[PDB]
Amino acid sequence: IQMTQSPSSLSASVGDRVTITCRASQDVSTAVAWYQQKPGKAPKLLIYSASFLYSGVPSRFSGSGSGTDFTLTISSLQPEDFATYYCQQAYPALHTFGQGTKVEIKRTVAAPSVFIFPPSDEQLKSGTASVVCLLNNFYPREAKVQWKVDNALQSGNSQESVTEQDSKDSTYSLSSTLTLSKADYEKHKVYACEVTHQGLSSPVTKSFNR
Amino acid sequence: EVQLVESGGGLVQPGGSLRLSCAASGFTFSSTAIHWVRQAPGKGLEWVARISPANGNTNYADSVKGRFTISADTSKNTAYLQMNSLRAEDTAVYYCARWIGSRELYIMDYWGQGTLVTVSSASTKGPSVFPLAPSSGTAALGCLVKDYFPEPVTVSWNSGALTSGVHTFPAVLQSSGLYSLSSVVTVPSSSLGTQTYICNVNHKPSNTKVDKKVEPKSC
Amino acid sequence: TATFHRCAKDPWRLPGTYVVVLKEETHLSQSERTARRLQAQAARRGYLTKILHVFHGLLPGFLVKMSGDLLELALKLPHVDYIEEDSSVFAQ
Amino acid sequence: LVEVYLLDTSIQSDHREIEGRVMVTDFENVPEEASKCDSHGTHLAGVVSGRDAGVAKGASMRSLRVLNCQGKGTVSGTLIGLEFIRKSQLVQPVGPLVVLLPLAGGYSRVLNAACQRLARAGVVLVTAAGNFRDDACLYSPASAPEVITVGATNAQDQPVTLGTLGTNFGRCVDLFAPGEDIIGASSDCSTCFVSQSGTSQAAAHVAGIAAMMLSAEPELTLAELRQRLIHFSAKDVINEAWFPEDQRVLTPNLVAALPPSQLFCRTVWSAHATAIARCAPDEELLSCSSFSRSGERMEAQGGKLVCRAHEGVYAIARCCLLPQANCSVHTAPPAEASMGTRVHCHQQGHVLTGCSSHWPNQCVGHREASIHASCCHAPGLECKVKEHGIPQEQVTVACEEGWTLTGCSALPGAYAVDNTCVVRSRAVTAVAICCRS
Repeated sequence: IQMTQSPSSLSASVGDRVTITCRASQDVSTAVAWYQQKPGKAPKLLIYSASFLYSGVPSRFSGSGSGTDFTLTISSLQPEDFATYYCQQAYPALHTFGQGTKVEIKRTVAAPSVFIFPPSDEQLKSGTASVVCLLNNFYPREAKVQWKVDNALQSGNSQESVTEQDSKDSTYSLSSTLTLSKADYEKHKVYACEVTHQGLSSPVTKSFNR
Repeated sequence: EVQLVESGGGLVQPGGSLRLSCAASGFTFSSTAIHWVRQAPGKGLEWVARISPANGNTNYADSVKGRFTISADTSKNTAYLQMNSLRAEDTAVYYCARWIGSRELYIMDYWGQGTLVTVSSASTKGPSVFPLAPSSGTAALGCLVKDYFPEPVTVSWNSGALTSGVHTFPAVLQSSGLYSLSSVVTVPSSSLGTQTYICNVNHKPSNTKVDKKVEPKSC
Repeated sequence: TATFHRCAKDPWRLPGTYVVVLKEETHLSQSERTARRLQAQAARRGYLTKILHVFHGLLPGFLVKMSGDLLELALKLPHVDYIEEDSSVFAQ
Repeated sequence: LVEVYLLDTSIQSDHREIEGRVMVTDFENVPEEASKCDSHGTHLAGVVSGRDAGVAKGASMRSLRVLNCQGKGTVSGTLIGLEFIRKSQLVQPVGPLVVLLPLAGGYSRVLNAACQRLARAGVVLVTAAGNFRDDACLYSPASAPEVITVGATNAQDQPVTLGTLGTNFGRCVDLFAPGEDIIGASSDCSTCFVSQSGTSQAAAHVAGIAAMMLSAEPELTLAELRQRLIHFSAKDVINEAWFPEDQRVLTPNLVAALPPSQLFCRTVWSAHATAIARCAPDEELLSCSSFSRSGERMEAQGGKLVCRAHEGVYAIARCCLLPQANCSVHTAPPAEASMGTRVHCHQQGHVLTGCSSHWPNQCVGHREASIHASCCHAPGLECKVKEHGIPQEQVTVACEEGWTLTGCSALPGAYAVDNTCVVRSRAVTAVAICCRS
């Protein structure tokens, strides 16, 4: 049973007419619903039976829906409207949810501040290495980070972590951790971090030596 | 005055069993349908199973078929989820929600707060703080709260004195079955030396407070 | 030997309509004779009669829309086991 | 494979929960009066063959309109309706047949007749007991005996209290099934659901369990399906208080549940001088008892034994499904001796299933009374005797988990409550015969 939401993330500003597409796994009549979940909170019902506006849900909220293709419309977007939106296939037997849509705030499009940090002595003494490659305050959330060791790509050894959209400056940050043994660490010189962003003329690389 | 109180959740080992509770208040219990919707941390919403208390009628998710079982105590106005043969993937926030009472059956008007279910072969471990020194306009420095179980941990800088530029990244689960997070603050390259920076890690389960300073190196 | 039957619950009764049940072995050929006979005998008393349905396969007999004044005449007909006065049934 | 005939209101055939499951037949016979016309029927069809909420989720259905838009029909309508089924059963003969009558009228001689004639053709008839909080025996097809009559129970397995009324009861109610606030297919929309109450809902539930059973074993008899529907029903869940003291004994304390897939017995009460309590055509009478509110014989009738009792008394028959059985009743008249009146199953391999007194393998009654014994032979039939005495009102003796009560009795009225023998008065020794495979 596959229910698809489009887009997976849309960024807009207060007052804009926001729209979210929804494709049901089959002709599901009007057996659709829309839910809004804020980070750390339980989901909240908005629309049901494809066009029915649930009690107390602001009139901004609209629901359209044929049989397969459906659409949530947030007319005149608001600050409290900035949240994650779920589609629901409330059809008998085949019940699913969509992947979710993050209604994002569009800002100014700013470049990150990359910071490479080598592993500490107390950590390398226990036989473990952690290559840190920071990124501070950027837009969009979209960024591709590569780990070049003597001009060579790395697979299945780096884990990333993104901060949840700032309230103040309203920008993102990233903390990629390339972890490997001390034995595989004592056989290389350059540990480059090729960071690619839209607000970058040339893909800025941050390097250090053992 | 309509509420679905969620209880029973916690930590359990793989292959183990767990029972959860959904306390229904402020509405005719038998009359409605109650669903369970779980949600893995970084992931979306997944409906696991439903019940119709008077009929006793149920339906489950193919994902959870044969392992989980819904029961309802109409006398005690509570819905239960018996989660046997637990896997690792079953780690989620479990919500119970009531049916709007009309139209399509899966329309959930009221949702519970959620009960956390963590399932892994791991024992409570404290983290080990490691510094991230500058020089290997503006030059940042931070800590590394590495290898710990379960969750959470609070990372305050100088006992609640520094709120600006503090980007305490979410905890990330490693191939070991332990968490690793990052916490950093942007500082001017001129101030590197004149001012002291110490992160206060607060892992409440192991009852450990590891405080580490960040000073630069040579190479 | 021929008995009249009606619903115990008076507001549920629908008089003027009767199911005429004939004895077990009575076959269709005779049910039609008996209905004609009823219709004919009833015509002589100046009463109008309308045979709604002729039963077979499940029961031997017929459904007749006729005056309640004709029941004396009707039970006296041949093959008649019993006559029940049509009543109301309800959704539960 | 199992077709479930439904005689009700019209149905919203389209409804996505019962789509392609239900077939709408060209039969309509409703007395003179739009979505509300499909309402009751659709919800029941949903209860039976529903995709999400249905009991027998896959089951194929066929609907006949006998009720109008206010759910009002006619005895004639229903009659002609059942006849349509009998006529269709002769044209393209369908597999296992379940006939759902989620309706109630007053007592009908012709309808119970129609129902029996149709049931004898091996058709499983499931009907609502009625929502009048009355003895079901005064309603049709409720009063009918070959029809499985169903009372409705709430969320706490207690009897449904519908407004100022509620579920019907009595010796005509075969068993109880949930019938309060049931979620099923709603005609409000193609994908809508709703909570409805009443004995129809209860009947439809059982109609589903019956359909389920025949999907698994198409060769099951009505008597076989009944016995199993009884055996696997939840026992003593209902607080008998909700019923009149008069109707409590007669009312079965059963709450319908799915039988997973052996000897089965059932208590058969009679109507209040001679009273007769009869077994199904393929059932054997293994015992007979009687009871008075104040203060019995096993005779043959048309090549089949019957429990006969002598204000009034209830003949209490014990009807059992005993494969390949040669049963006989031996009677010894009063001896007037101080030892008592005795009779035994003089033959070998012929066990005593039950005793009957009216005025090892042996019945002992009072000197002045004639004594009847039930002597049966079946492949490997063990029959224990359990006794219980106390120095009163009611003493109880019960068969061990693996033994079926064949015969309840009082040592010189008395009756069998499931696998428990009860004796009633104002040392009191109760005698139960327990039989096995």
